[PDB]
Amino acid sequence: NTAYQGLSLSVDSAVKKGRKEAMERELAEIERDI
Amino acid sequence: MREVISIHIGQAGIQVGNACWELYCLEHGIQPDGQMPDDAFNTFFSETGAGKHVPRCIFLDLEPTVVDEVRTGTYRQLFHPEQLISGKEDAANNFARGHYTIGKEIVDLALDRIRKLADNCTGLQGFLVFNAVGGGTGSGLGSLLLERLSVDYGKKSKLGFTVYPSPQVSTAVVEPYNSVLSTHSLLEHTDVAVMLDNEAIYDICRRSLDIERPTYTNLNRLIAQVISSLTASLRFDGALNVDITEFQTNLVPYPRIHFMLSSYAPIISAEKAYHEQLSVAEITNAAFEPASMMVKCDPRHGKYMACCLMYRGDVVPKDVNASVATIKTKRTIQFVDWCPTGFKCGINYQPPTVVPGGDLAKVQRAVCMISNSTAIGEIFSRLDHKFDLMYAKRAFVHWYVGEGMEEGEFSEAREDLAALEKDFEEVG
Amino acid sequence: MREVISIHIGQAGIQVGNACWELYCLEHGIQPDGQMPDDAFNTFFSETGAGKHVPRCIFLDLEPTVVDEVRTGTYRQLFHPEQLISGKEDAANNFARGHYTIGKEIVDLALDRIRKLADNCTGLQGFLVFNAVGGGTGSGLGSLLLERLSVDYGKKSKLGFTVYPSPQVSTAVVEPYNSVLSTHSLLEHTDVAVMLDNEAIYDICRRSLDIERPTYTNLNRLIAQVISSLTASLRFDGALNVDITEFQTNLVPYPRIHFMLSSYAPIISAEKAYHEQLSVAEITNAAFEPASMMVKCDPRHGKYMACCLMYRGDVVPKDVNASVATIKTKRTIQFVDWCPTGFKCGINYQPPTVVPGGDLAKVQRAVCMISNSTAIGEIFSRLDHKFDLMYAKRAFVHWYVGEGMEEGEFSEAREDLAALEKDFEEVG
Amino acid sequence: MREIVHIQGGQCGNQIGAKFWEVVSDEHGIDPTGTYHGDSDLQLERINVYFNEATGGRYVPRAILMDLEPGTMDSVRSGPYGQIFRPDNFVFGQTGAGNNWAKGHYTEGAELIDSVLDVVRKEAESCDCLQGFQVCHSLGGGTGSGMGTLLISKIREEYPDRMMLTFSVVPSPKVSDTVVEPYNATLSVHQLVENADECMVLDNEALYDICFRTLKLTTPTFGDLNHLISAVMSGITCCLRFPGQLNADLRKLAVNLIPFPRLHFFMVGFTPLTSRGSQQYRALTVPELTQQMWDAKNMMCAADPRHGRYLTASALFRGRMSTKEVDEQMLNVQNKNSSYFVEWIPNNVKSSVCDIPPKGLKMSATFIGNSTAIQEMFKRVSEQFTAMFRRKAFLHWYTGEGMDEMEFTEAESNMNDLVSEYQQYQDA
Amino acid sequence: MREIVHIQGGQCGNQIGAKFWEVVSDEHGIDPTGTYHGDSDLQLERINVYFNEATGGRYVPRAILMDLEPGTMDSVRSGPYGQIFRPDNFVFGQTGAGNNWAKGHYTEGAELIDSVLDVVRKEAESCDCLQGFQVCHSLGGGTGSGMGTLLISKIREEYPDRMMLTFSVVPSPKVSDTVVEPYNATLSVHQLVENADECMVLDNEALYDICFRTLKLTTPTFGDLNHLISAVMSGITCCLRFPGQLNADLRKLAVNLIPFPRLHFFMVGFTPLTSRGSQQYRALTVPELTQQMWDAKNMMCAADPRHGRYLTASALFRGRMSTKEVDEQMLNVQNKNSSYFVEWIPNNVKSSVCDIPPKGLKMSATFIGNSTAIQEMFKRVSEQFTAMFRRKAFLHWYTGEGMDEMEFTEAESNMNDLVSEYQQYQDA
Ligand SMILES: CC(=O)O[C@H]1C(=O)[C@@]2(C)[C@H]([C@H](OC(=O)c3ccccc3)[C@]3(O)C[C@H](OC(=O)[C@H](O)[C@@H](NC(=O)c4ccccc4)c4ccccc4)C(C)=C1C3(C)C)[C@]1(OC(C)=O)CO[C@@H]1C[C@@H]2O
Ligand SMILES: CC(=O)O[C@H]1C(=O)[C@@]2(C)[C@H]([C@H](OC(=O)c3ccccc3)[C@]3(O)C[C@H](OC(=O)[C@H](O)[C@@H](NC(=O)c4ccccc4)c4ccccc4)C(C)=C1C3(C)C)[C@]1(OC(C)=O)CO[C@@H]1C[C@@H]2O
Ligand SMILES: Nc1nc2c(ncn2[C@@H]2O[C@H](COP(=O)(O)OP(=O)(O)OP(=O)(O)O)[C@@H](O)[C@H]2O)c(=O)[nH]1
Ligand SMILES: Nc1nc2c(ncn2[C@@H]2O[C@H](COP(=O)(O)OP(=O)(O)OP(=O)(O)O)[C@@H](O)[C@H]2O)c(=O)[nH]1
Ligand SMILES: Nc1nc2c(ncn2[C@@H]2O[C@H](COP(=O)(O)OP(=O)(O)O)[C@@H](O)[C@H]2O)c(=O)[nH]1
Ligand SMILES: Nc1nc2c(ncn2[C@@H]2O[C@H](COP(=O)(O)OP(=O)(O)O)[C@@H](O)[C@H]2O)c(=O)[nH]1
Ligand SMILES: [Mg+2]
Ligand SMILES: [Mg+2]
Repeated sequence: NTAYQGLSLSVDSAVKKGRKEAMERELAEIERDI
Repeated sequence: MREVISIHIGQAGIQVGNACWELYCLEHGIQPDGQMPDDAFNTFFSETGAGKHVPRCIFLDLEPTVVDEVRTGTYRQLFHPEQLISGKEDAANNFARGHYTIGKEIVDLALDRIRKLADNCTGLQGFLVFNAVGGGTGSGLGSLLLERLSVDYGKKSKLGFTVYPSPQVSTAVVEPYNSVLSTHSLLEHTDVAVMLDNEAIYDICRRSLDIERPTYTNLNRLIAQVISSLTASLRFDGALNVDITEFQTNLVPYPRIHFMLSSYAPIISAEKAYHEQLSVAEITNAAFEPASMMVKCDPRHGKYMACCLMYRGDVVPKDVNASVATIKTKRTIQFVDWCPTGFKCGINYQPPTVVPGGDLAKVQRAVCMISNSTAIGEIFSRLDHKFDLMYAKRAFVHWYVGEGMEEGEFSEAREDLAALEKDFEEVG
Repeated sequence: MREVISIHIGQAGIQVGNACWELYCLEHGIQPDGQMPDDAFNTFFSETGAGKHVPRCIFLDLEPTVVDEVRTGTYRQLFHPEQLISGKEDAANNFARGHYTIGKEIVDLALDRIRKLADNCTGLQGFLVFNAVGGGTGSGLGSLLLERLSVDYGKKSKLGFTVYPSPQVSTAVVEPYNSVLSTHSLLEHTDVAVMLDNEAIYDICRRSLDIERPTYTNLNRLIAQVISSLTASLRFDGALNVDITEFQTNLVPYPRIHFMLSSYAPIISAEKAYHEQLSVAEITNAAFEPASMMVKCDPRHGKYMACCLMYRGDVVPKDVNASVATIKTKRTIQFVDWCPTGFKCGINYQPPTVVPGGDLAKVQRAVCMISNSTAIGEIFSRLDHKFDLMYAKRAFVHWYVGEGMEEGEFSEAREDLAALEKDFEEVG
Repeated sequence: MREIVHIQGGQCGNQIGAKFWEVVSDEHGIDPTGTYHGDSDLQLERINVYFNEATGGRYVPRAILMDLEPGTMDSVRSGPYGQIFRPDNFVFGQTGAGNNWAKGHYTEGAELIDSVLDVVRKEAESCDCLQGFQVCHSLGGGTGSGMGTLLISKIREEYPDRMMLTFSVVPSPKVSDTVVEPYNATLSVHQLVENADECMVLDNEALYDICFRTLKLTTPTFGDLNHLISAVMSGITCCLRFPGQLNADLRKLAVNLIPFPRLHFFMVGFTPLTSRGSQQYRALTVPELTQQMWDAKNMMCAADPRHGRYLTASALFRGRMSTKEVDEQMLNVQNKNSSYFVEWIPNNVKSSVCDIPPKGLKMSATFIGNSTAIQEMFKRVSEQFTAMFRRKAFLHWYTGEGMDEMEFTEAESNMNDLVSEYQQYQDA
Repeated sequence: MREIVHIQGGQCGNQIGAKFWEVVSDEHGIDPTGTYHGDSDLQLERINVYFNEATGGRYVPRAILMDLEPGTMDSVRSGPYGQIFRPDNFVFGQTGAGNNWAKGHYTEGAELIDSVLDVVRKEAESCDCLQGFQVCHSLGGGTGSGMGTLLISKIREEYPDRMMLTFSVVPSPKVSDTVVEPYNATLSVHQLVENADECMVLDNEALYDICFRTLKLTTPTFGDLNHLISAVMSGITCCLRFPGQLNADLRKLAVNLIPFPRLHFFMVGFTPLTSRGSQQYRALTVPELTQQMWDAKNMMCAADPRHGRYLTASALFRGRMSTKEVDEQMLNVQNKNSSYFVEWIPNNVKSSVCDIPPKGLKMSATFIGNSTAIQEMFKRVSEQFTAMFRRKAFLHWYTGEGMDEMEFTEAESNMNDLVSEYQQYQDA
């Protein structure tokens, strides 16, 4: 979560979009786990 | 977000381009195979779908020999072959050949790459041209581009690092012609124009670096260091960050006066660095020394309309406030009346890197300076004199009128070099 | 359900068909021996009583020398020999021999094969002709065949991928004659008719993939790729599925105007894929580039009466929603007043599949563009010119009047092109 | 009692309906097997409104799925929540729609209505007290518009006293995913004014911004667009399902919103809405939900509320709260922006409230407003229609199905008479 | 009650606020998580002045961070207390500021204002009793000067009754870290006078002195100077946050310090300031803190109070003490140097006091002063403005954004009128 809120502020590149969506999926996974 | 497009025209432009694009891929850990083992490189690269980092540059030439060197050099895995542009014949030190005849068939190609290289950016700071005035491609073609650029964007900023025909040392014989013809058609298009020369950096290699074997690779190394310093504020943190927009507005008072000088310090080998502590004052003192300049122009015959100092490494801003104060107090340094101000200082926490097998040393401090001094009108007078000294005899003219030119542009470009020159004294 | 009957007349027709029926059996995993180790192939196959998958196509020709190659090539286990129709003698580049003398005796045979093939398909989307205008078979026979089709179906849709006699590169001397005669007949019969050309595809292999030895086997792989991206929604899922009925109501404003250009992107080799990212904005830009067309027409000489896009691979519909907006901002591209609408889009989650030994590389995105633009009335106008340039001499006419034709057809074929050329102006 | 039968026309309506039946299946906590696995009884007291009982304690939705080209109906059956539909609740035909409103409403519509009516009757007779219908259109395509309106006029003359909703997805004013889109718009509206009671309008564009700015979504797939529509569609019937200190039947929403029988085009929005970052900081109070709902962005149809005045409006809360705040919030908003409403209506909002929140949230809302803003949308379409109908483009398709031209003129006269109504009660 | 909303414009404003929101955050004992972890209920009573309640018992600062070129806002977010800011409380534009006050206030300002106003109003209503505004400017740069004043004008016309503070950092009289400094200095001054109520002026030079001599710092970095500004900014509102036997709202500071609606430029200083060594010798007594606060060194403005005349003054003490001491001290000094004070005000000081000390200390103080000596600041700026305007240097930039020359003339006159005011009441 702290990485996801530190990575933010103007996702501009394709790699940025991909990494942020990866963070979204990781978050969903761990929310299902806990 | 903060991305620049670097162009390298002529032979010299793509020569230093080899150094700069060696420094950068070294400074950011980029391997020659595209890939590295956030925004730290976005200014100079474009990460692909996965892994590779492609440099956002453009190598242009008409001589096939040199662009074919980077095609076989170790850095062929970096540049997309859409970037490397060549041509069957060359310009051969004729302006018309680069400008009128040969240029027009390939500009539609180069511009087709920029439209394919600009749309990749959402925040485009400004173009970054590397010229070499005195030849056919550099002067002739490069001028033909900026016109195609300014009609396209205009609102964008055009910056240029053009080496200049030295007064004494001259490898060409006809360069006064195309140089003068270059200056005319670039002026109303370029927004700012830096200038440098080999002979000065030759001395710079002699006095400080103390090398008796200066080849083109060394000079190209120094230009890599200077530009690596300028862009640090675009690609690194640090106190008093600077961007191109801020840079150009507080440095160009009038639309015409934009021709500027440069300097770098420290310029020291491995040994004397060990016998040195590199106080911020010493570095900013040498930076204003007229000998440490990269042009054979004497600023002590004019007044600094403005200055811009970019430091590097370990600096604290009071020392800058302290050192610049010590300089504004001296007497050899002159200024024009209407600007009691005139300094734009910047710092970066990122030290300067050194290239393995290179010539400089590992230092924790570094300073570069760019001044717009009206004393620059002097070297513009020598070339004002060589033109008429030869245009009277009409020597070499048959080439130009034989390649789709006329006598008019000889006259046309002539007056603007007088119209510019009188303007360099109206500011007094 | 959703199946298509793919015909191949002439030599080029069955040449390209040797590539389409290559990509398909690879796209769906069908081995060369009829069987793989639903609705994913039924559109292009018909599972037999056990195991084999026969391709629902017809290879028709009068020259025995090329159909007998498939009869012996690695692709004989796929085709039931009753499909591959042949003939003792050919048309020999005469429209009359293809339409009046020889073709009249084998249509009733092929008409039975279609009848034996249309019945197996429950929901017939439409036919898919592969004509090659410029020969005797493709022109004389194909034209004769479509008459026999519209009198049976009429309401059913007849497509067409007809190569066209190129302006500059031409490998025949009378193809201005037959081409005119074919259009005068197909026009009132077909309802949509794609056009494409060789030299426009020769350049694409030179400009983009940079192969200095293009061969008819290279062009055929590109025509193969065009169709796969077209028929994806017919056999795959994904947003905005597009069907042939849904493909033509919104693309042929007037009954006469149905000739349309084509395009495709990205078209690059393996290496130029590793220095790229290929955003949805890149592909939609190159797609609209007049250089990426496969016809030698200048779209910037007219406007777009309508357009269409069939994306492929991983796409989200907002960038298409956004990138099409960006194109609707530029001024180079025009649109007629009465069409403020005009972008029928389409997505498929199935990427484009690469054929081994092929020249293209693997990608996750692809865009096939199809546009009915009024600029095409120029390549229409060339053939308007060469025909009268020769018919003034009555050259080669003795063949045509000797083979069951007369001068009446030439005059009546002439007027229709004129009447169709005013039509492309009545839209302005 | 109060049961509601659900209809899903077109492809999109079939696709957004997949989510709507996936959300409410989770709200009431039933499994993809159709078996209940919730915990409370509130999941069961009013389950009979959306479902029909089955043997073995299974629940199947009282849904209808009508669409030509049965390809897409296999997708929803393949998805996670396809196994809950009675396979008898599937009407389809092989032939595609072709975006031709005529064949969707004249030829092929006439061939399935006799079947669909046999299915809607079969579960309209499965309700102890059927409240009303609700459909999911797509005013662009041929199925949703063509078949949808044809089905509607059939129901209205058979269940006059009941109420017919319509969750139509309108075309876009800027982007155009079909070409004949204005024709399908105007020809459908000419059926909705006389044969509907509440007709919400919703667009993809405003739904892209809502997904981009607020949710900070990178790539909104159609699932997410359909996801939001699912949320709103559930929000309307919280009172019919769950308890509430102030309940709101649909029949009372219509009478609280439609002063004149023709002004039944609404405008909707959902609240709360936030990303994963801001969710960590935003606090859930009635103030937040009422300022975000009254905002001009959340209006999922592409219209500016400011260019009109809300004739009436409505708000539906759900979650434990204090009913006083919701009483005064809409009292303040009605008092601050007294220009955004009319005078002949003293209090022009209704404040419903439910007692049970959504699944994972704790508070929520839903906004509905019969604002005079929507008149812009119909203004736009009535231009594109009168543009091409002035040139009779594409009109040969529609005259191919026995249609005439008066039918267009009457349909156009119907929209102008409608947009004139939104101006009378818009006194600037 | 007494909630305070905070703004941070420009780079420096985005930077000093990082400290101001770091010092305060520890005073009230909250962690960078936003969760409170102090000890006393006193931190919780008046916590609502600088923060907002968040889910899970978290507190986020009621701050707004506006700056073009979002590169800097990444730093603070990566800072130790960057996780507390609401990411929707960040507004930025990719284009650089350019420090052309016009584009900062005419073109690029206009693009973001509508967004900013949506953010201020979003949290203006989050206050039960909004006390006032406060900003963090930078007159040299174009972000704070351009946008901030542009925002200020927008705030005032929608919040006329509330009070606008300003912690603007003033350009230096000796050093100029930029060149166009006096231009944007004046054009901001021409906007502050009419749309501000209390405007402190602080300068890095005196900040360097206070850091150099008194605190005996070896290397004042930007954090330390910002660490100082954080302290004063925290001392101002100690009454609004903590108990006090003589509390002091801001509005009572206003009336007690500006006699005329135009003499509203103040001068500040903090106390005690001791290095580590002297701290073990010095003793904390009320006499100590008042002579130090009254010295002409602690004045962070680059002006000498001995050259002007204190119209009014004020002091804020924090720490348990005896209120008689502070009563007689200000009476002593008011007697002794009775030449530095005015006559027509009998008593020109306000001695407030707080019951709660700083975090680690036990006593402290803070001085505010409205002396006419500050008119020396604006006279220095005038000579720099008129000199370059006498030559129209750097001016094409400003006219390059639709500006004219009148705005330069008026802004000059208004400051000229202002310095004249500070002379009348300065009767020497
Ligand atoms: C821990 C937590 O609070 O996580 C939330 C969450 O953070 C947010 C961001 C959720 C989340 O939603 C999204 O991220 C989202 C993405 C695209 C499109 C729509 C939503 C959430 O998925 C949505 C989900 O909400 C629900 O489950 C609702 O009850 C909602 N459910 C569904 O729509 C649904 C249906 C089938 C399968 C899964 C979800 C609902 C709405 C109307 C009527 C009935 C139910 C929850 C609580 C969350 C997550 C998981 C992050 C939000 O969505 C809803 C509708 O609640 C997005 O805006 C809200 C605000 C929520 O705070
Ligand atoms: C053991 C002890 O007493 O050490 C002191 C200390 O010796 C001195 C030197 C402190 C110290 O301050 C500095 O070192 C300093 C450095 C650069 C610029 C300014 C200060 C101290 O850091 C500062 C710190 O002061 C505070 O905690 C204040 O409450 C202050 N807090 C902060 O500045 C702060 C903010 C975030 C994180 C940590 C500290 C404050 C100021 C204004 C409004 C509210 C709070 C304290 C008492 C001390 C140390 C640690 C040495 C001094 O500062 C303050 C603000 O008290 C500097 O001169 C004073 C006098 C103190 O005696
Ligand atoms: N500092 C530096 N100068 C170089 C270098 N290489 C070439 N130059 C200078 O470039 C000048 C010649 O410029 P050219 O590139 O040959 O001229 P042109 O415009 O390209 O026209 P053509 O020669 O016909 O291609 C000479 O004065 C060189 O000294 C280099 O590597 N470093
Ligand atoms: N794109 C493409 N064009 C081809 C190919 N082969 C032939 N063509 C062109 O098709 C035209 C002639 O095709 P044919 O099928 O041989 O002519 P025909 O219709 O059979 O008439 P006859 O030769 O008299 O039997 C010429 O323009 C060829 O250049 C191919 O493989 N690919
Ligand atoms: N929210 C959403 N809208 C869609 C989706 N698919 C299509 N739409 C829109 O619905 C319209 C197409 O209607 P469609 O049902 O496919 O044609 P029809 O079968 O003749 O009714 C177009 O405007 C599409 O953009 C989807 O999956 N989700
Ligand atoms: N106390 C303090 N002053 C700073 C700091 N950084 C910059 N300043 C001043 O801020 C001025 C530049 O203004 P800036 O905001 O960067 O340009 P703008 O974006 O156009 O407004 C310079 O004159 C600096 O002296 C800092 O970190 N601390
Ligand atoms: Mg050269
Ligand atoms: Mg042939």
